[PDB]
Amino acid sequence: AALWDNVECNRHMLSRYINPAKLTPYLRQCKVIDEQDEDEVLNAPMLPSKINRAGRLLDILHTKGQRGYVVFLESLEFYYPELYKLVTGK
Repeated sequence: AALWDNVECNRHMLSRYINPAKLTPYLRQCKVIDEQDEDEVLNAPMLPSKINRAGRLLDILHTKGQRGYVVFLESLEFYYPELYKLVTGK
């Protein structure tokens, strides 16, 4: 609830700048989302606005407990270093 605050207060940058497809293979491999979660994220319409493109992914991760939080953070550390620093305040 408070741990997730780090993601939620940065949800705007995360929702725009994450390309979900880059993250899902690692998230799935770590078992924090499944094939169907990935489907929902990958099959979502490609809109003119990218502002909410990773919105669905975040909302799914929000339901995945501290494991989800920690694995998501490492996925940012791997793939989106500036976003990782944003979330962790470093």
